[PDB]
Amino acid sequence: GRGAPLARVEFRHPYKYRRVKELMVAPEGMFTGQSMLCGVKAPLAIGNVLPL
Amino acid sequence: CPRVQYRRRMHYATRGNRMRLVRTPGNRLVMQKRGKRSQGPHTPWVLGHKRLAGTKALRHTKARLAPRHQKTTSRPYGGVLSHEQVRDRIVRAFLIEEQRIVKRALKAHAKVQKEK
Amino acid sequence: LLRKYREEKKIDRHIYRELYMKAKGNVFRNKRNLMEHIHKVKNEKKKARQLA
Amino acid sequence: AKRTVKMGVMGRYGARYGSNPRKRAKKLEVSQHAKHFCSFCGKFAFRRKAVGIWRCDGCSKTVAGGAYTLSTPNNTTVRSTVRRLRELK
Amino acid sequence: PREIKNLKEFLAICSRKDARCVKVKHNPKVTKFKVRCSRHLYTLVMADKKKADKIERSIHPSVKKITVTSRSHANKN
Amino acid sequence: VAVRAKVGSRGFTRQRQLAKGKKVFKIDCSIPASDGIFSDDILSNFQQYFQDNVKLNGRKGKLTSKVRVNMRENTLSITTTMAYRKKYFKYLTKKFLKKKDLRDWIRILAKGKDTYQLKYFN
Amino acid sequence: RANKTEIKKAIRKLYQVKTVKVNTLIRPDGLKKAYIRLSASYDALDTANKMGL
RNA sequence: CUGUGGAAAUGCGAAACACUUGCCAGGUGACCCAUCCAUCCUCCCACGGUGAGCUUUCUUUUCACCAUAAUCCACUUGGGCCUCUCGACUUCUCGCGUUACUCGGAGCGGGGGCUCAAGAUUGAAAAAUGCAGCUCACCCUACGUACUGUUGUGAGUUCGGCGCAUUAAAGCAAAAACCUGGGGUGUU
RNA sequence: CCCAACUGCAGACCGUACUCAUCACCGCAUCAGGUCCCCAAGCAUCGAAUGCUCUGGUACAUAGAGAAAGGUACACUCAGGGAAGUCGGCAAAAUAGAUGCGUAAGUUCGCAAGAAGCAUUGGCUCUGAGGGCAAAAAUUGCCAACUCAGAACUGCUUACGGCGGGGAAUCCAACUGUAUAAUU
RNA sequence: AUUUCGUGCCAACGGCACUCGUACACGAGUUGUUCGGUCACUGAGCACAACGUUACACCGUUUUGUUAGGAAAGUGAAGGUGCUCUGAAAAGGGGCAACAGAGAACCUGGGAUGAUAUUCCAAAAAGAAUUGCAUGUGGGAC
RNA sequence: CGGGGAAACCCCGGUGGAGGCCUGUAGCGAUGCUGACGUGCAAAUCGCUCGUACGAUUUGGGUAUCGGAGCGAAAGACUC
Ligand SMILES: [K+]
Ligand SMILES: [K+]
Ligand SMILES: [K+]
Ligand SMILES: [K+]
Ligand SMILES: [K+]
Ligand SMILES: [Mg+2]
Ligand SMILES: [Mg+2]
Ligand SMILES: [Mg+2]
Ligand SMILES: [Mg+2]
Ligand SMILES: [Mg+2]
Ligand SMILES: [Mg+2]
Ligand SMILES: [Mg+2]
Ligand SMILES: [Mg+2]
Ligand SMILES: [Mg+2]
Ligand SMILES: [Mg+2]
Ligand SMILES: [Mg+2]
Ligand SMILES: [Mg+2]
Ligand SMILES: [Mg+2]
Ligand SMILES: [Mg+2]
Ligand SMILES: [Mg+2]
Ligand SMILES: [Mg+2]
Ligand SMILES: [Mg+2]
Ligand SMILES: [Mg+2]
Ligand SMILES: [Mg+2]
Ligand SMILES: [Mg+2]
Ligand SMILES: [Mg+2]
Ligand SMILES: [Mg+2]
Ligand SMILES: [Mg+2]
Ligand SMILES: [Mg+2]
Ligand SMILES: [Mg+2]
Ligand SMILES: [Mg+2]
Ligand SMILES: [Mg+2]
Ligand SMILES: [Mg+2]
Ligand SMILES: [Mg+2]
Ligand code: NA
Ligand code: NA
Ligand code: NA
Ligand code: NA
Ligand SMILES: [Zn+2]
Repeated sequence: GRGAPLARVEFRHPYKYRRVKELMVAPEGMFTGQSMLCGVKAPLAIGNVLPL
Repeated sequence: CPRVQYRRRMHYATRGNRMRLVRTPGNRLVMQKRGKRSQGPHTPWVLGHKRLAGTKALRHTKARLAPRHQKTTSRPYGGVLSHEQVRDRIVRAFLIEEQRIVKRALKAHAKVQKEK
Repeated sequence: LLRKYREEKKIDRHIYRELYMKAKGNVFRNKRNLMEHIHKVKNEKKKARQLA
Repeated sequence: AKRTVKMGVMGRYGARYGSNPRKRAKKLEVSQHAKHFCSFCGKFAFRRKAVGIWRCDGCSKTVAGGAYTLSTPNNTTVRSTVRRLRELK
Repeated sequence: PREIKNLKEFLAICSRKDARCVKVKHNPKVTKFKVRCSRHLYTLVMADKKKADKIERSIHPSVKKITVTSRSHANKN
Repeated sequence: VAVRAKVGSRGFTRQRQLAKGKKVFKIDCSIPASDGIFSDDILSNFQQYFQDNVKLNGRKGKLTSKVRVNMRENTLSITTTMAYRKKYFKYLTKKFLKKKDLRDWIRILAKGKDTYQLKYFN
Repeated sequence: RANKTEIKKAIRKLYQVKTVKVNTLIRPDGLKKAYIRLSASYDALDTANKMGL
């Protein structure tokens, strides 16, 4: 029912000893093994999440 | 060509109700149920999902009663990862840590030179 | 037939590869057709060797 | 062009759906089933697995790409724009 | 069913309590001793008729011994 | 099916031979002989009948030095080095009795190995 | 409404016998019937004659 | 000694290679067509021994039967991987392999090994069973006792090979239960 | 207190007969209607088509006698002519399998196409081609399966079942599909 | 839902017939540690509690990880005492819905029936097995 | 796999097995005889003939949507 593919990204829990799995809409060029950085200090690259 | 009947009380041809034909010592042809099989242990799906060597493919009851050796290997991450993936983790752990140490020494030396 | 001849060393790997691709290409009608072609190949190879 | 003069892969449709609609789908269909170049391992082994998902037979890498081609023309210009903007800072 | 490998362990099994009975089968060119224990049936095979009658005669009279034959329908009632 | 057959060779077939040789089949007719059913004329006919009717290599009446149809003390004995089926001599005996009248009086059974025995009906 | 375990105990108390098997079924008329097998040390015929058969 | 053998793939099981529902991470359960090869089994042939059918004439003939349950113990075919070859297409065009759409310095092929799957063989079970014949033999009224017998290069057939596996703007449910490991406890 | 190899005792509850259909269910009924799943032999043949048969199962459908007219049919045949019949070739007749040769306009180049059309076909006795396994190898030996292509002789009463009639044009809808259970 | 089986029987019924019957009468038959269900899974879904609404619950919400302005955990890691205190960690109430999905430790022979059987068979169990609990002894360790 | 060509590229023979493709069983339907019956076998059935038959395919069980409402590839069809 959807055209765009989805990506499964794995993070570490900020406060606990466990792993958190997210599900996002994949931008073009995303590949398995790529590192994604999210935050105010993340660099400008394809796949990162930054404040506007 | 004699014809047979279902001998248990389920009469549908599903993937679990699979039967074989057997000839008895009394010269009769009967139906006997063949149980399901397991696919066996595999490597993680996101790492290729390959069949692991040194482990058997066992159903629920047999896997519980089998000795531990039939489903594991003596090396670290025995019944989870293959030997290529284990070697990759060892090399990755050592080399990345060495690079981290190299940067810290480089930065501290730069601070000393600035101080002078 | 080609596998048997290579094992018996009556032909070498270079001849085997060329005849393997020609059989897949529909050049020989039956077994007798293949043996006659092999005999012809073996003959002119020997003559060139003795001339050299 | 031994078996067919001009229909090509659209020859499974017989004499239906019209000539121009068949031609318009022939370009996208050919590219969607072709083998594309992998910049990770240097092989021509990328194939589509559902719309937008491309997997390499050599290095077993999965990439999110275009619907019918591995890289869309719009993607290449965006990549160069972002790289130029990042190094600008 | 389990197979007995030597005379030594056969004597141990026979001496063992809960040995209900010993059935002796005289096949052609071979002789079998079947010991009916609990949960399992142990069998020992002997190739030569001699050194097998000796074993049969050297069985403790406490142990019940049965000679295996073919019984008719009426004998089985 | 290695070589295609021909109609011309329909009446001929190879017989195939034994290895150790010297195999003997016997037929016992003491009971009818003791009674009046099997007179010596019948016994002579019985031995004679087997002589010209046993088929060797596809042809009858041409058996020599490989099949012996000697008859001694009311026991027809066939000694051969050829390979045969035991049911064949049962099949021949029934034909001989049917040619005569005794088919409804005498029955043939397998008394033991390589032997057939003639007895009476009830 | 009785089960096999209580049936076995009740038979022992009433008739002083030891059983090796109890089988039960519910008849089409609603009554429950029980088959009780006695040990080889006890005679079923002797017990039946004692009850009066 | 404190589980242990092998350079490696990975092996070793009478009870310390003990515990792990503190915690965490994977896996089984769990899913995909068609072609090809093809299980159990069925049908045909070949081999021949028991009994019946036909026989004015033919027919080494026609018909029936010729079986082995679960459970347990100890050479082939296909896939994956290790090691050696001081490692192949050095060189006008390299090599292995499928009926078939391809694979190889990100390691082909060749020698030797490790492992998984499906079978084959050997044995316990298991002949003590089953099925036929004889049953004017040796008995008498007993469901009675002796005794005899016990090849396929064929044609079909989805168990399996078989999946990150079909047309696809269609991409093939989930959970209980169970398995293994990372850490940690434990033995000297 | 933990465990291995044994051993001893005990293993609760409900269902279980029969049927599943040309007589056991729904159609007022023992109604030619309807109703899900599994097992599936031999010969002809491309065959789960159609025809006959071993195992298993049946002879249950109100019957007997018996050439009136007129009827129904999952029954036929007719001299000469060949649609003159009729609103209308409705109904019937008719083509037919396989193999070899050959095939128009138009066209979105895929089709149209089995376009159209001509010839052969039985039986019997022979001949050639198409392979595996062994061996101290353009050799020798052993062996399986059923296709294809030919020849001589001989015959026809054109002789089971099953199996497209074809062509030239006009109107409408692009095509596969759906749709007024009981007049479209 | 007794039409199953045996015996008897022909008034009415089986659009003809009956000595036959799925008719009538009188008695009989269905046996499980392992087969199906359940104990004990989730699905499309349902709707107790809680809250809100309605003159009136016989109304609404209740799986996009998930009730309720919402205090719904009664479980117990390491440690102390003796042979039983103190407390770390765990967000999201209680159920039902598959006799073709998931799951599931047993096979042949029988002379064992009038009718049931992978359900019956008793010392040579015709026998051969697999699995759930409790025990006691022989042995390794506390 | 063979040819042709200076190139660009073109041609023959195989292999392979695509398609809301064709003939045709089972299945799912219902065109003609305006056939049979028309107080019927039947308050819609029977016989030949006919449409389609790898797909927008056929089918069991479970579950969800209704009376000025439900559902409908649409006929005012269907809702015991
Ligand atoms: K019949
Ligand atoms: K035309
Ligand atoms: K169609
Ligand atoms: K096709
Ligand atoms: K048609
Ligand atoms: Mg996070
Ligand atoms: Mg698998
Ligand atoms: Mg019960
Ligand atoms: Mg029953
Ligand atoms: Mg009916
Ligand atoms: Mg034929
Ligand atoms: Mg048919
Ligand atoms: Mg047929
Ligand atoms: Mg009638
Ligand atoms: Mg006329
Ligand atoms: Mg005429
Ligand atoms: Mg006119
Ligand atoms: Mg007129
Ligand atoms: Mg017509
Ligand atoms: Mg033209
Ligand atoms: Mg034609
Ligand atoms: Mg239309
Ligand atoms: Mg249409
Ligand atoms: Mg209508
Ligand atoms: Mg009447
Ligand atoms: Mg009654
Ligand atoms: Mg739900
Ligand atoms: Mg189930
Ligand atoms: Mg069960
Ligand atoms: Mg019955
Ligand atoms: Mg069609
Ligand atoms: Mg009409
Ligand atoms: Mg049809
Ligand atoms: Mg209208
Ligand atoms: Na049925
Ligand atoms: Na009837
Ligand atoms: Na439930
Ligand atoms: Na079609
Ligand atoms: Zn790649």
